[PDB]
Amino acid sequence: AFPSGKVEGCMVQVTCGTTTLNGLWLDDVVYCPRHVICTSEDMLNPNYEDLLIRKSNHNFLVQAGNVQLRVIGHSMQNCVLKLKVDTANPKTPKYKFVRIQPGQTFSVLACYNGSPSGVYQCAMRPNFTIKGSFLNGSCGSVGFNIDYDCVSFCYMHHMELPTGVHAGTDLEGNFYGPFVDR
Repeated sequence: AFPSGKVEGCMVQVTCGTTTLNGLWLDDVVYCPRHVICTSEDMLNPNYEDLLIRKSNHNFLVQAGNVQLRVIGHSMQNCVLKLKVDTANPKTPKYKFVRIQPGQTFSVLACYNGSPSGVYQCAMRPNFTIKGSFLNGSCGSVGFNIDYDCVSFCYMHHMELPTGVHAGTDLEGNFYGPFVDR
């Protein structure tokens, strides 16, 4: 329901090896789910600390349309990866990070490979999941609310559960509910 223009100008494509998903570009940092550094066999019992050390900056390919962002640093904050790039996003809006509760509504900008596809109003169920096919294949899409001119990011999609529901974190990397990225 919220207009998505301010958020569209922050969405990017993040690729590591064969994995490609959405990232959020604010200032000179790109936020994305940390399981992007995982391969197929990694996602069963991943050592995220060992994988972080194994990857170099040039293992990360970040694209904002045709502009290519050069990764000059990468750190991990809970379950989100933070990629420092060599350029600040000139379209960075006024923003803050907030943590919400189930039952509260927010708008989700569903993207695929960095391209905005739709915006939808939804809410987490009491078990901290979201039911909706609109998000299938949208790893890294973010949820948000607009407080006048400020964009409050409150959600990042991380994974689809076997039961067709979706799990995610806040922008500090803390999962909503008891879920784990393994």
